[PDB]
Amino acid sequence: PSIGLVIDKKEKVIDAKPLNNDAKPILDEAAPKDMPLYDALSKILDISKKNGYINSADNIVLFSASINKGIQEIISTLKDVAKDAGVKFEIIPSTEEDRQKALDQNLSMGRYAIYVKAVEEGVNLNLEDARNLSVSEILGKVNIGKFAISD
Amino acid sequence: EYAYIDVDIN
Repeated sequence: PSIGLVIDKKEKVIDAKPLNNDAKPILDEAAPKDMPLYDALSKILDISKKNGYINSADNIVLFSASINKGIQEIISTLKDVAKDAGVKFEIIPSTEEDRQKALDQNLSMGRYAIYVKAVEEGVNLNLEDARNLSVSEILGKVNIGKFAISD
Repeated sequence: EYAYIDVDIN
């Protein structure tokens, strides 16, 4: 499941959309609208664990974010959400330019960034795999030491 | 408005 949230400057969720059909039931039970970003994502992860999407094997969540040191506050919230839930995380900063390219092909900002990155490093990742492979699977395929890493 | 956040699970 892929979910897109819109937040205001105080990190209140003002809009929420399922980026695929199997995100709809999780959004309905989570009801993230008007909630704090931390609360919204924490319940989304809680529901995901209940429904079976998050488990000991696939224990990685992929976040991506774009503005319009503010993003650092957002990034800290995303780290807290994952650590407090006991799941590993990858956070991929994005841009409005890339978000629109992702929307145009019905991909999340995170999967789009990862799909583009794999192509540039010569990894065999077709469009269907980029959209449907599990988070832990696509990260194992793309993160092979062929591009720069930093913290 | 201020920021967009996507989350991918499974």
